[PDB]
Amino acid sequence: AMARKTKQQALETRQHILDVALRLFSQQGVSATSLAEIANAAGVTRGAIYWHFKNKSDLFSEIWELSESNIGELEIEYQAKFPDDPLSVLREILVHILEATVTEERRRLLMEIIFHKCEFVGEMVVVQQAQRSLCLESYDRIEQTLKHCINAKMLPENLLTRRAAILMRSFISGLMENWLFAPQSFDLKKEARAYVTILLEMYQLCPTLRA
Amino acid sequence: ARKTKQQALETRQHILDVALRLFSQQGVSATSLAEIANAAGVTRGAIYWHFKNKSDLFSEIWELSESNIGELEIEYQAKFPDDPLSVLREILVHILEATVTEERRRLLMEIIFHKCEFVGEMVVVQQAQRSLCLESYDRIEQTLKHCINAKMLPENLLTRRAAILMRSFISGLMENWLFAPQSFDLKKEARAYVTILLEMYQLCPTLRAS
Repeated sequence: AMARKTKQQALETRQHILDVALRLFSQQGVSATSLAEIANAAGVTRGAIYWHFKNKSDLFSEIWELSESNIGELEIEYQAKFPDDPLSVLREILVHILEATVTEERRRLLMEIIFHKCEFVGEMVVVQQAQRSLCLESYDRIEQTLKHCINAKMLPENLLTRRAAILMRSFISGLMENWLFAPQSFDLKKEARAYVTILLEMYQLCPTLRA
Repeated sequence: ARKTKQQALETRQHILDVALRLFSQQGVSATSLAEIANAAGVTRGAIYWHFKNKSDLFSEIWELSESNIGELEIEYQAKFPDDPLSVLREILVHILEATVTEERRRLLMEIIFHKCEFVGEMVVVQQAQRSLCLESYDRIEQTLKHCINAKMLPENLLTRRAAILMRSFISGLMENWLFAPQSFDLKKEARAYVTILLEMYQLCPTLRAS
C-alpha cells in the first residue's frame, strides 16, 4: 500500500508520465488524448495521474515551462563560458535551440505539439495566456542581450533593439515551425548554424535595423 | 427554390465565413458541421451537401486564400514589369499587412497556427499543403533568380537557402503576431520587416556562395 504509493508519487514516475504524454500528444493531438489514456500508456493508475496533475493543460504547461527553464540554465552556462563575447553566447544559444528541435526528443515533440498538435481553446486558453506573458518577457530579455552586445561594441550602437528582438523570435520560431511541418523539405540541423549567423549578420549590416 | 438557394455559391461562402469564425473561437476539433450549419442558418442537410467533412471545408478556404495571393502576384507583375524585386517586396508586405487587416486572412492564419490539430482527416490537408509548400519554394527560387538576372540581387545569392528563409521569416512574423497581437504592431512594421529581409539578401555574406 504505502510502498506502492511512494513509487506512484515519485519524480521518476512523474517524468515518465510527462514523456509518454508528449509522445501521445504528438501522435494523436491534445484534444483526443485523455489523462486516463496517458496513465494507461505510462503504466500507472488513473489515481496516480490525477494525483500528479489537475488536468492535461497543466500537464502540458509543465513540460513547456520545464523546457523554457532548461534554456535559461544553458544561457547561464554559456555566459560563464564566453564572458568576454556576448554575441557568441547569443549565437550558441540560438544554434542549440534550432539543432535541438531536430535532435532532442523532448524539444522536438514539445515544439511539434505547440505548433501542430494543440488547439489553444478550452483549458488550453490558460496555457496560451501564460505563454503570451512569457513571450513579452522573452522580448525584454532578448533586448537586454542585444544591449549587452552593443555595450561590448559588438553590434551597432544605433540598433533598433525591439525591432531586432521581434525579428529574433519570429526568425527562429518560423524555422522551427516550418521544419516540423515538413521535415524533409530542408535540413534544419545542418543549416542551423548558417541561419543563426545570417540573423546576426542582419543585425550588423541591414540599415533598416538602425535608427 | 429552397434547393437553389441551399446549393448557391453565396450560401457556400456564408458557410465558409461562418466556419472560419467558429473554428477561430472554438477550434476545429470541437466544431461540428452541424454547429456550422446552425450558425450559418442552413439545415444540416444543406451543409453536408456542400462539404463531407470539416477538413474538406477548411481545405477549401485555405486554398481560396492561396488563390487570392496568386492573383496579387499577377497584378503586381503587371504594375512592375521591369522590377521583380518590387513585385516581391509588395507581395510580402501585402501578406503581412493583410494578416492583421483582412478578416478572412487573419482568421485563416489564426486557425492554421493555433486552432487546428494536424491529425485524423487533417493529415490529408497537411499533405496537400506540404506539396504546395514545395512548389512555393521553387517559385520563390525562380523569383530570386529573376532578380539576380535583373542585377537586383547578388550574383552569388544562395537561392534555396534564401527561399527557406523567406517562408520562415514571413510565417514566423504572422504566427508570433497572431499568438500575441498586442506584443508588436505587425501592420505598421510590415514594410520595415520586408525591407530588412531584402537587405539581408543584398548584404549578408552567409547568404552567398563561397
